[PDB]
Amino acid sequence: SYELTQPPSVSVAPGKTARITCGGNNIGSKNVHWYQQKAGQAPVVVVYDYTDRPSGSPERFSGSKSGSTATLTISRVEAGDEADYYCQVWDSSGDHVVFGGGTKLTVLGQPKAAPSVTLFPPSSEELQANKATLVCLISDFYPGAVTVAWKADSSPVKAGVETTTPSKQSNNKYAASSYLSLTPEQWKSHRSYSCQVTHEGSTVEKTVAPT
Amino acid sequence: QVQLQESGPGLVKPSETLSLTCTVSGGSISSSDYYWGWIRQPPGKGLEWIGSMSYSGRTYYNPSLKSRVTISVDTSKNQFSLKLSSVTAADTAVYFCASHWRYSGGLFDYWGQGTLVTVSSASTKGPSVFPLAPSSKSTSGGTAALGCLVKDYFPEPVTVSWNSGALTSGVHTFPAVLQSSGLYSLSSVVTVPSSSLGTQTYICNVNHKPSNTKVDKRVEPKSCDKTH
Repeated sequence: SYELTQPPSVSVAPGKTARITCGGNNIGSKNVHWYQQKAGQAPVVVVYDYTDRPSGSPERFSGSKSGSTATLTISRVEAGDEADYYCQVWDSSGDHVVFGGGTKLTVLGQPKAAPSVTLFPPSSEELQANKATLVCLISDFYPGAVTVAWKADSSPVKAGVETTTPSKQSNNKYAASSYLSLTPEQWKSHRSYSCQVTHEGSTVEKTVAPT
Repeated sequence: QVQLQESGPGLVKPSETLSLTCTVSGGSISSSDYYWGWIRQPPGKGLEWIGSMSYSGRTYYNPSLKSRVTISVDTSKNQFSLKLSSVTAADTAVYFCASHWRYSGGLFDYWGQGTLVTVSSASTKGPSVFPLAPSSKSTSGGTAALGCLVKDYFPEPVTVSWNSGALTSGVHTFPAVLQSSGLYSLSSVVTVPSSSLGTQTYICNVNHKPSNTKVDKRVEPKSCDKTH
């Protein structure tokens, strides 16, 4: 039913102010709370949007509201503020709880790096075994947050896809991987397939064909 | 003030029924001021609320889940529970319990730590590994790319050496995806001298202790791009 829209990733230089947005149909008329969550932990609420009295949050955290976009503003941002932030509401349509999809806030602590992409088609071995996997390797990137779209009959494929979440590598950048699970004939049909890696409003694309 | 801890089974066989329990202290389950909630989070994805129950009787549900979820409280033990039925690979997730503070439209102010629940057969399965051959494309000049695909195994973990540890320069071994079927896949890459591709040998050494298998896999260039 009711949806909340959050940017998947957001990066700030330290000391700068981070703005994290949460879009819902007149979200402005409802209580809007925020949760911080660091890796391997439970969420902590960081914006108690108390009805009829001031908010609760640590210093420099503040939830703002406007028509159909709530905002979580963190000023003079600090490394330890790096986390996934989730907004949460009550859709009393309805009678249920709604979260946004979460946002990795990255506090920039090293130079930005685009992804080094590498697509591998199914191996002849795997094909002979009556299977087929496409393998998209993504490496040497910072901040660690990509989104991956597969398609290329240019039509969005989804449905076959599994994607890892980024991880620190040897050289302190991030690495991630995606897979498009096919069957040999599915691979055979379409002329092409593409793995397209979005990274901070940029896009590195690669394509393969059963040549 | 409120503290919560979940108890669960770790692994649950497909089609069957997940049952968790939560223990509370620092408030009574019976407070009119609280609801009691279950929230799950599949690895590296987002938070999904499951349901919330009041002592009074009211119970709120995730619409796409109402069908299969059951929630219960026990004032005597100051506990509450969840049951998720006809459980599938897509139910593998960390399950949190939280106190559901009834005011300001509802928020979860106090959380358990997680409990991971994997839904999969208890069975154990070693991996099929295939070569990720180097291409004319897998080269950015001098540096070529090549690797091994380690497909469909269970459970974690897997260890991937190259040649036999004899090659460790320029090797990133990726984390594994759990993929709706119950199985894991991972890849490991290695950058090499493209000039000597046709004279060398590059071998994956994949070990999956939970099955005592250990696969060597030689990755030769694409035969039709051979250099003679």
